[PDB]
Amino acid sequence: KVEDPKDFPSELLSFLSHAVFSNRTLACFAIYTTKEKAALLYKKIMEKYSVTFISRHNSYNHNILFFLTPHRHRVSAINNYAQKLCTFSFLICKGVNKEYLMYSALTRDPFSVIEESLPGGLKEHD
Amino acid sequence: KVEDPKDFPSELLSFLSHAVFSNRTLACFAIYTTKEKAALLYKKIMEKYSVTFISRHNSYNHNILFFLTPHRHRVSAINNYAQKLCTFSFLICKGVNKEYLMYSALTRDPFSVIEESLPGGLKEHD
Amino acid sequence: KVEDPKDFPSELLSFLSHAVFSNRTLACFAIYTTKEKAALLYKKIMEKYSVTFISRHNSYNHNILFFLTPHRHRVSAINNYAQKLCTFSFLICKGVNKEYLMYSALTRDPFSVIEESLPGGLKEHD
Amino acid sequence: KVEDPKDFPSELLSFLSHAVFSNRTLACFAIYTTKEKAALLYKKIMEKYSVTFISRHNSYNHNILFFLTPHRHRVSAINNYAQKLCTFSFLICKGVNKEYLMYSALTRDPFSVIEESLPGGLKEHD
Amino acid sequence: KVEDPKDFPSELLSFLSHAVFSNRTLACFAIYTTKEKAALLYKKIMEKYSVTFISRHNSYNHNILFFLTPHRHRVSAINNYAQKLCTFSFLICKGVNKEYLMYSALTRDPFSVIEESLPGGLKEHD
Amino acid sequence: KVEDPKDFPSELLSFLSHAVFSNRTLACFAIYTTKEKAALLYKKIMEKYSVTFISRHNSYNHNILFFLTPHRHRVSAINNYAQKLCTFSFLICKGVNKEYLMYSALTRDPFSVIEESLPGGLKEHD
Repeated sequence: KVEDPKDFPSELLSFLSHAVFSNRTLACFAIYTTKEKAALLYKKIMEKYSVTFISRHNSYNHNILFFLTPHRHRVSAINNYAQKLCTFSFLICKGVNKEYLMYSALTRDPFSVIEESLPGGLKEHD
Repeated sequence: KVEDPKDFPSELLSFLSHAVFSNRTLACFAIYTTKEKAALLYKKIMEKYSVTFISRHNSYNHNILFFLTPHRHRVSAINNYAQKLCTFSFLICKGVNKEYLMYSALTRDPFSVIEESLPGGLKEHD
Repeated sequence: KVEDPKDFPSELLSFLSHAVFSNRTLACFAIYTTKEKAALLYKKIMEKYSVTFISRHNSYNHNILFFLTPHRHRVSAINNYAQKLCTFSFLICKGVNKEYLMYSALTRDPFSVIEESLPGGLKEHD
Repeated sequence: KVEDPKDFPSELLSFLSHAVFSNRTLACFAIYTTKEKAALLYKKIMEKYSVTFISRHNSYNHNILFFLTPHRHRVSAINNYAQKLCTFSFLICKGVNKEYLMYSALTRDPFSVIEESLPGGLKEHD
Repeated sequence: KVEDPKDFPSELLSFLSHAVFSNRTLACFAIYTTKEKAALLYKKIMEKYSVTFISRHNSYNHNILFFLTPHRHRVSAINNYAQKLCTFSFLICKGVNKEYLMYSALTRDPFSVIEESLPGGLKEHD
Repeated sequence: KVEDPKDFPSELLSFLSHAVFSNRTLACFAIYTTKEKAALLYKKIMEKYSVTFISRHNSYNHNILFFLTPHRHRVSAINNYAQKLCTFSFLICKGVNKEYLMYSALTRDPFSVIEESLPGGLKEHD
C-alpha cells in the first residue's frame, strides 16, 4: 500500500555505486527488495555466485542483501539474475564501493542482521 | 491478416543503423517482432547477451525490444540468435545509433513500456 | 538413383572460385548438397561461422546454401566442417567471387529461395 | 545450554588458515559443528567434493570433520555448501595449512577418531 | 602377428622426406599406421591441422593417411600430435616431397582410396 | 628411503653441460627424476616444447628423460617448466653437449629405453 522504495535508504547511499549501467565489474553488491524475495535470493545468490559472504538485513519493513563475490561481475548481471528467477514488486541492485562501512551500517540501528553466512561478517573477519 | 512490417516504424528510423550486413560491432540493438515472440526473446536475450539493460515496448500491435550490451556484437549475430531459438512470422533486427533518443521515443506515444530491467531505463540512468 | 552432381549447375560456375585447395581466404561461400543435408547445415553453419547472411535454395531437386561470413576462411575449412558433422552422398563447397550475382541468380528461375536469414538478402541490403 | 564454540579448540589453531574470506583455494579443510550435523556432513561432503580422504573426530562433546579434496576450493565455498544442506546451531569452516599435523592431533587426546574413509588416514598413507 | 612395418612401402619411398628430425617445415605429410588408428586420425588431423585435403588409403592390410596443410609444420610436430591422442602398435610419419606423385600412387594398385575430403583429390584439383 | 641423486649418474656426466645458470641456449636436454614424474613430464614436455624427439629411460630405479627441441632454450627455462607443473622429490635438469653419445648410452646397460617418440631414436635417424 505504501509506494515501493525507489532507491536504498538515504543513509546508505554514500557507500554505493549509482552507475547501474556501468561495464565496470565489482565484487561487492547490495539488493533492496521485499522480505519474502530477499529470503529466497539469499539462498539462490549464495549458490549462483559462490559468495565469499552474504548477509540479509531488516530495512524499513523490507530487506537488504549484502554480498561479496570471489569473482567480479557487472551490477547489471546481478540484476538480471534476480529477474530471471522471480517477478518483484520492487528490486534495487547496486554495487558497493565501501564494503566494510556498508556491512557495518547494516548491523546497527536502524538496520539489523537477520541471517548471514559467517557470524559477525566483516566486523569480525578480513 | 495485415501484412507484417518490413521495417521499424517510420518515426524511429533515424535512430537506427540500416547496414544490417555490416561487420561493425555495436552495443545497442532493437528488434521488431510479434508480441508473443518479443516476450520470449526478452528473457532469452537478457541472459544470452548479459544485457546492461533491456526493455519491451508496445508498437502498433507488435512489440519492440531495445537493449544495451556490455560487449560489442554484430547486428547479424543478434539476428542469428533470435533465429536459432524460434521461427518468426516477422523479425527485424537493427543496431541503434542513438541509444537515448531511441529509448526515450519508445516510452512515449505512440509507444509505451511493457516491461524493462531497470525502472525508467535511460531516462533515469547514465 | 541419378548420379550425384560433380559440380555446381553450369550456369553458376562463373560466379565461383574453383581453386578448392587454395590457401586464400574468402568471406562468401556456396555449398551444393542434398535437400536434407542442406537443411541441417543451414542451422549449423549459421552458428559455427556467425554468418552475416545465409540462404538456402532449390536447385535441380537438390539444395544450394549461400552465405557471407564476418571473418575470412579457407574454402577447405568450410568443407572440413561440413564433413565433421555429417556423411554426405554428395557435397560440393566453393568460394564465391561474385557475391551479389550469385545470390541474385539463386533467387530466380531455375532457382528459388527456401529460407534465408534476412528477407530479400543481397537484393535488398548492402 | 553451554555457549557454542566461536572457533576451533585453541590447540588446533596454528594448523588452520583464519582468512575465511580469502579468494585463495585450498585442498584441505576442517569443520567444527555438532555431533549430529557432522555425521550427516561426513557423507554429504564425501560425495559432493569427491574427497581424497575424510575423517570425523570427537572434540569437546562436538565433532570435527577433516578432509582432503582432489580439486582446490575456496573455504567460503565449503561453508556455503554446509549451509545449503542444513541449519546449524554452530558451524566453523576453515582451511587447513598443516594437513598432517592437523590430522595427527585429531587422532590423539583430547581428540579421537569416530570414523574415517581410510584406516589410519595420513598417519599411514602419503 | 606379422612384424609391423618399419617404413612406408618401398615403392613410395622416393616421394618422402626421410629427415624425420629436421627443423624444416612442410605442408604435405603421410602417416602409415593400422586401419583402426588411421580411421580415427583422419578425423582428428582434419580438424587439428585444418587440412587443405586429406585422404585415407589401403596399404598392405594397413592404412596410409595423406594430407596437405594450409600452414607449414615440422614432421615431428605431426608425429607428436598422433602420439598425444593414442598409443599405436606402429606409427610412421614422414613429410612428402612429391605431393601429386604420392597421392596419385596411393589411388592405384597396390593402393586404393578408402575415403577423402574431396573426390579425386590432387588428380582432379590444383 | 635412499637419498635422492644429487646429479646424473657418473658415467653420463661427460655428455652434459653443468653450467645450469648459463644464459646460453641449447636444443638438447636431459632430466633425472622419479619414475612417476618422468612419465608425466614425457607427455607434457613433448607438447610444451614441440620436441623433435623425446625418450624416457630406466636409470638406477629412477628415470631419465632425453629430448631435442626445434627451438633453443635456456636450461633454466626447462627447469622452471618442470617446477610449474609438479612438486618433485628430486629433479635435475641439464643441457646435453653430446646428443648422439648421450642417447646411445641411455639405450645400453645400465640404461634402457622405456618409451620414445621415434623407434631407435638417434641411432636410426639424423
